Amino acid sequence: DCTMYICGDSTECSNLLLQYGSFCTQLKRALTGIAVEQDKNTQEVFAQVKQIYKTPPIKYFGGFNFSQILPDPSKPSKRSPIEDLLFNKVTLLICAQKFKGLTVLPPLLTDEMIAQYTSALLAGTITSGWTFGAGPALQIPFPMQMAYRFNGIGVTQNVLYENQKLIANQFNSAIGKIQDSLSSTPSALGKLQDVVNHNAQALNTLVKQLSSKFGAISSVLNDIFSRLDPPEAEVQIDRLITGRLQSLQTYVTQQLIRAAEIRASANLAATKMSECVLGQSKRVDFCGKGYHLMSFPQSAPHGVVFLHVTYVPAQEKNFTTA
Amino acid sequence: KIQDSLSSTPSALGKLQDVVNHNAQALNTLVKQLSSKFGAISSVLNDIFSRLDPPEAEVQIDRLITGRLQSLQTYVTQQLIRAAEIRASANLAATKMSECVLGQSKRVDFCGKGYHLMSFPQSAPHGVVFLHVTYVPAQEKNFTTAPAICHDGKAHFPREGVFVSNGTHWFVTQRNFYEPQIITTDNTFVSGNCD
Amino acid sequence: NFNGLKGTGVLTESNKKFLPFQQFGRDIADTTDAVRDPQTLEILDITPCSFGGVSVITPGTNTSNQVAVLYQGVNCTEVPVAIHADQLTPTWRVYSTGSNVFQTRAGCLIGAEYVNNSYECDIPIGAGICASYQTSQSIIAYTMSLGAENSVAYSNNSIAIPTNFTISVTTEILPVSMTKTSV
Ligand SMILES: *[C@@H]1O[C@H](CO)[C@@H](O[C@@H]2O[C@H](CO)[C@@H](O)[C@H](O)[C@H]2NC(C)=O)[C@H](O)[C@H]1NC(C)=O
Ligand SMILES: *[C@@H]1O[C@H](CO)[C@@H](O[C@@H]2O[C@H](CO)[C@@H](O)[C@H](O)[C@H]2NC(C)=O)[C@H](O)[C@H]1NC(C)=O
Ligand SMILES: *[C@@H]1O[C@H](CO)[C@@H](O[C@@H]2O[C@H](CO)[C@@H](O)[C@H](O)[C@H]2NC(C)=O)[C@H](O)[C@H]1NC(C)=O
Ligand SMILES: *[C@@H]1O[C@H](CO)[C@@H](O)[C@H](O)[C@H]1NC(C)=O
Ligand SMILES: *[C@@H]1O[C@H](CO)[C@@H](O)[C@H](O)[C@H]1NC(C)=O
Ligand SMILES: *[C@@H]1O[C@H](CO)[C@@H](O)[C@H](O)[C@H]1NC(C)=O
Ligand SMILES: *[C@@H]1O[C@H](CO)[C@@H](O)[C@H](O)[C@H]1NC(C)=O
Ligand SMILES: *[C@@H]1O[C@H](CO)[C@@H](O)[C@H](O)[C@H]1NC(C)=O
Ligand SMILES: *[C@@H]1O[C@H](CO)[C@@H](O)[C@H](O)[C@H]1NC(C)=O
Repeated sequence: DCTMYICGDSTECSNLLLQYGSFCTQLKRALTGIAVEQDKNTQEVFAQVKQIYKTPPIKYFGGFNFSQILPDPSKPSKRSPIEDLLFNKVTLLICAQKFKGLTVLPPLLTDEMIAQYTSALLAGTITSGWTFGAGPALQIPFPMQMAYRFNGIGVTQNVLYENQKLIANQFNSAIGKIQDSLSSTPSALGKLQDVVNHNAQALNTLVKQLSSKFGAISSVLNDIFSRLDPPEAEVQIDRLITGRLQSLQTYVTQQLIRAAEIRASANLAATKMSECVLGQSKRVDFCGKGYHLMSFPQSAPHGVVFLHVTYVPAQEKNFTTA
Repeated sequence: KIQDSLSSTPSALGKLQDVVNHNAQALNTLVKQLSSKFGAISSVLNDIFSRLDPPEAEVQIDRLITGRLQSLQTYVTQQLIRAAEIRASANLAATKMSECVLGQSKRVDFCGKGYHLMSFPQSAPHGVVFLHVTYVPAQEKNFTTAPAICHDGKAHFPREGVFVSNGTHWFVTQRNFYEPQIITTDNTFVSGNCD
Repeated sequence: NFNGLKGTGVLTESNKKFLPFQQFGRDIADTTDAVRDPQTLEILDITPCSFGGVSVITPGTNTSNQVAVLYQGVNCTEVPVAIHADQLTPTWRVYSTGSNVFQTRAGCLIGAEYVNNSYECDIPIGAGICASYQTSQSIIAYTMSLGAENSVAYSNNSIAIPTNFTISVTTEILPVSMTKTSV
């Protein structure tokens, strides 16, 4: 709220800001435009499908293990195990003392319905494959949605059926290793830790400038009206008014530039949850390094984490060709 | 039904409606801002040079010179950011019209929801409207499936298709349209043994 | 004004231990939050008062004239302190006391009644609530739904294959250029 940030509970300071005229309206109108768009950004990513597909009540998906990713009813917050860490490594007084004109509006989608959309994408990508993103969601096993995903590589289907269990064990060991690597690495959630840090840094610098002189004698508003006769006060509180208004324009202008790169990354995640997840992409080094197989979306606070699965050739030989 | 739908729902052309509404509002707010005071005497430049003594007047009109300069600086800065999100959509239209129109695209959910067939550009005021002709399956039927088949000790695999059955006969068909055929060597290639 | 400090707030107690010479109290954001009483030695506290804004939940003006209101970040057990109904009209005090009261993490809206049925969203509210105008002549605030449950029957030998198709035409709209200008 412009009025409360620039002037406190002062009645005569409200009329001085009114003399500037129509400056504060642009600030609120810009900030809503971001706040509406932030609730829009979640809908293009997690809400690619409308029918919330129920998770299968029976395990043993062909020979693989999806316990780490598929939600566990024994938990009191209905989330999955790998998602369980992701809510602890990322951190967020913290939100209570900022009430000096500013506020933190709650998101329209909470952490439960986001955890249900992710649990709906996961339950369709297992028993249906890519169909459920183009019409009625059909049904097909998972030891087959894998053999029709080696066919896009060019390695054909003889590699999966034959020698089936080792590929099951390689996938099982690979999903076991990803839990430990996220725990120890310092920057594992580096791209989301600094996002919540930058907003914390931006608000703290904005609120720390309320106690600055800006060329005046003091940063207090009501006391300097009584230590000084009326002409001087006007000839000094303009400095505090133009100091904080320029200090609030800098905060707003940074947010539009910052929101222009989250939207550049929401659209990169809206085109990654619709090509890697709902299909198989042939764009090189797009859906994971190497040849692509599938993906598994997972949620995170103010972000999203994709869990790619790739195919990388290994031991090689020498031959004579014609 | 396309002609009826755009002429019915009034939010058919909302996207482009906000484009001309934002620019109309931006210019209108800019014009009304020069009636402000900015802590000075009045928004009319003539009266300050009349009543105020000359050296003090120069002080009071410094508010109006930088007050309107801050109003143009704010207005220009918004257009600089707003032109960035249009060029992000102009490059998206130049990408769609060079792939969805002049070819058939395989990027899922890029040229229309479903499997893409064609496109048809149409000119709209300050924008473009596409007509993504797509493909959607309709009615599903249950079947019993097997991952392979072996005749004489050696497994067989589909050349391109899925093995299906309806209770007593096994058929190979395509993946997006039901059409059974008889299992011959043209559909099967051998690999390994069926143990 | 006690201990030489002018300001507004709520004087309550807390669990602190001041030093024998320390007098004031300040936080990270550099504001007063703990003032020791000169006459009596104990630990006090200062909390902010009221704040928040309002939102006029209205349907189309051709269909209704009565409106709801939303109080962001205000507990329903202490609204009339933050409403200050002594200075307000009884027309405005309808949204101060009454049967229709509701609490959520987004706020404490009033003038609308919660309904247990769930269907599609019309006007967003906050933290998973949507409001719509259903008749008669009242505004409801239901819980937003995400859709129906297909509940696909997964099996190890079940395949579904479509036998018919449909051809559809989807219209999408993009801006290409805004209006040129010069100054
Ligand atoms: C899938 O992986 C989970 C996670 O390791 C397995 O659960 C473990 O099961 C063993 C014995 O069954 C226990 O000793 C571990 O304590 C379990 N881990 C946890 C975290 O509880 C599960 O058995 C695996 N399932 C399949 C089918 O492979
Ligand atoms: C499964 O489909 C096949 C092919 O459509 C059916 O086989 C035909 O059945 C009709 C009527 O019984 C016979 O007149 C044909 O001679 C059969 N074709 C062959 C090649 O034998 C079969 O009946 C279907 N099974 C069920 C249970 O409906
Ligand atoms: C495939 O679906 C189309 C409609 O999507 C069917 O066309 C309809 O057929 C019935 C009877 O044959 C007619 O009464 C309708 O007027 C047709 N609709 C249209 C839009 O033409 C078609 O028959 C279906 N084909 C099969 C083999 O089931
Ligand atoms: C294949 O290339 C040459 C053969 O002349 C030799 O270095 C070796 O056999 C192979 N090199 C590898 C595997 O790097
Ligand atoms: C048949 O298909 C429908 C999908 O429309 C499914 O609900 C049902 O369980 C299937 N029945 C069998 C026996 O496969
Ligand atoms: C104005 O009234 C019409 C007539 O029913 C109806 O469209 C609606 O209530 C109002 N229009 C809009 C755009 O809200
Ligand atoms: C509002 O206050 C009541 C008790 O006065 C409390 O139970 C409830 O949790 C509060 N609402 C919040 C904190 O959102
Ligand atoms: C209607 O909603 C209220 C609010 O939670 C709840 O207490 C009540 O049990 C609901 N009624 C029914 C029949 O479920
Ligand atoms: C699961 O697959 C095995 C593989 O042969 C099969 O025997 C079993 O019947 C399947 N389960 C169900 C419920 O059909």
